[PDB]
Amino acid sequence: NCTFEYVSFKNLREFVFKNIDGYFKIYSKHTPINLVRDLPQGFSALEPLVDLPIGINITRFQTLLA
Amino acid sequence: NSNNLDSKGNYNYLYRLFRKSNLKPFERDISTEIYQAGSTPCNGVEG
Amino acid sequence: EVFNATRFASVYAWNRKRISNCVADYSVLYNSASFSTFKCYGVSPTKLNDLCFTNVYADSFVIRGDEVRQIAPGQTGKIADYNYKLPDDFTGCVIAW
Amino acid sequence: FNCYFPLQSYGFQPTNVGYQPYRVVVLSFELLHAPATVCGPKKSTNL
Amino acid sequence: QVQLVQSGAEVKKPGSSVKVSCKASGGTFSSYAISWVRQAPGQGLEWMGRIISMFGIANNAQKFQGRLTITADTSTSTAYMELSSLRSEDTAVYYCARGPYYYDSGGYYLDYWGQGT
Amino acid sequence: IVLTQSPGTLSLSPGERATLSCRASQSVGSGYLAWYQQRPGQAPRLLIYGASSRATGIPDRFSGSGSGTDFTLTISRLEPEDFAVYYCQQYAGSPRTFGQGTRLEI
Ligand SMILES: *[C@@H]1O[C@H](CO)[C@@H](O)[C@H](O)[C@H]1NC(C)=O
Repeated sequence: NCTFEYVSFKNLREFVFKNIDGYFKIYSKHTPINLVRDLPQGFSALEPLVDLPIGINITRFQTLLA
Repeated sequence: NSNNLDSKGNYNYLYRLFRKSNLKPFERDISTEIYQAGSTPCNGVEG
Repeated sequence: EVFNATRFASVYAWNRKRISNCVADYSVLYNSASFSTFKCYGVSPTKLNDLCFTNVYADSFVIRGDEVRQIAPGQTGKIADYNYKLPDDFTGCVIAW
Repeated sequence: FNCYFPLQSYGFQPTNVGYQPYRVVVLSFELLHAPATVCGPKKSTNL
Repeated sequence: QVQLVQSGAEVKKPGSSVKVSCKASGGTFSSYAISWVRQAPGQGLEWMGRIISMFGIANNAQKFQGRLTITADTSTSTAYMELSSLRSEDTAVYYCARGPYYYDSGGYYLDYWGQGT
Repeated sequence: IVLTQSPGTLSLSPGERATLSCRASQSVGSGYLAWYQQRPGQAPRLLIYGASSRATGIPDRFSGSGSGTDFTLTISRLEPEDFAVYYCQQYAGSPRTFGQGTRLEI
């Protein structure tokens, strides 16, 4: 029931969170932007960070803000 | 069935096991291969 | 590090340590002879280094010599069952020193 | 015959020899649809 | 039930050959891994050999290797020993051994011993 | 290999809980040692086999234990007929080897 604790507007942070075949994947990208209103007309490629075995029937997600 | 001609306890039948890792088809193998399977000591009375 | 810890917990309070994301040399465990009993049924110790599973839970505790004899499969007695049970069914090497 | 506190104690002493303590660790081995987090190493061979 | 008859005590000149019997009466002979032993007066007993009756093959203990020949005669249900190059120190009482070593059955060491030569 | 016993002779009157230990110099397996009992002017008789694997046909009073480098044979309830000489015996690899012997006296 628990697993490996993994230690590790002027800028835009992009994340793609997908769970595939029980393998949980983190994609991150940091880019500087000046258009604070809406998404810029830019191309960003998301690359893997780490892989993790959660593997459940995820149906909801909460963002957490300070 | 062999209950008629055998099964008295009858221990006559012997089957070879760990002596050979694998084995080619249709050869008869009678080699004793004294104590082989996998170990650091060899060739004696080993437990 | 687990074995060389100064104090182990009592047999009733068996510490459950989850094992993941680490390399285990089962073959070195078998070849090393400081470990007094390395009884094995499930998998051949030479191939053990090769074979790898996802989830391992390891149990640590201390008992008497007689109870080390008593904690054996297919045997009936006092300590074996009463306070910390090892099920008949599990696939898991029993290592005692 | 009333109560009998269940947590009786092992007595360990170096003169005690049938009562000599031996240390046992139990490993449980199981796999369920996850990366093999336990592994066996393989050395580098010179290229 | 099982017993191995002892002979009348023997004295031999050094360098000769001695034959010691080992009788089996009763039970299912040729299944057990028959062995061999002896004990010097005032000294502990020492093992010499092992004979697999079915394949009639034997091995010799290091200290006595090259001097002891062990064979098993299935027809007479007996175990035989041949010792050559006898010296002065070799004199002692000699015993015979049996007990079953099967394969993965455990119980490699067992009694089934007799009385002597 | 040397099978170190406890002790060469123990001069004990009947009834003690006697640990007749045997300590092989190198680890000999925890189901791999055996003890033999020789009656006076006789041939030894097996009492415990495979270190802890209780020999069939034998009463519980004799019981072998231990593992690793230190092994133990236990006498739980000494009886008058238990005075005798006992020999341990290597059961792992290599030729059968016997200890220098322990004579149990009254
Ligand atoms: C997680 O699983 C273990 C397995 O037995 C269980 O003991 C524990 O109670 C579970 N977690 C919670 C919060 O109940």
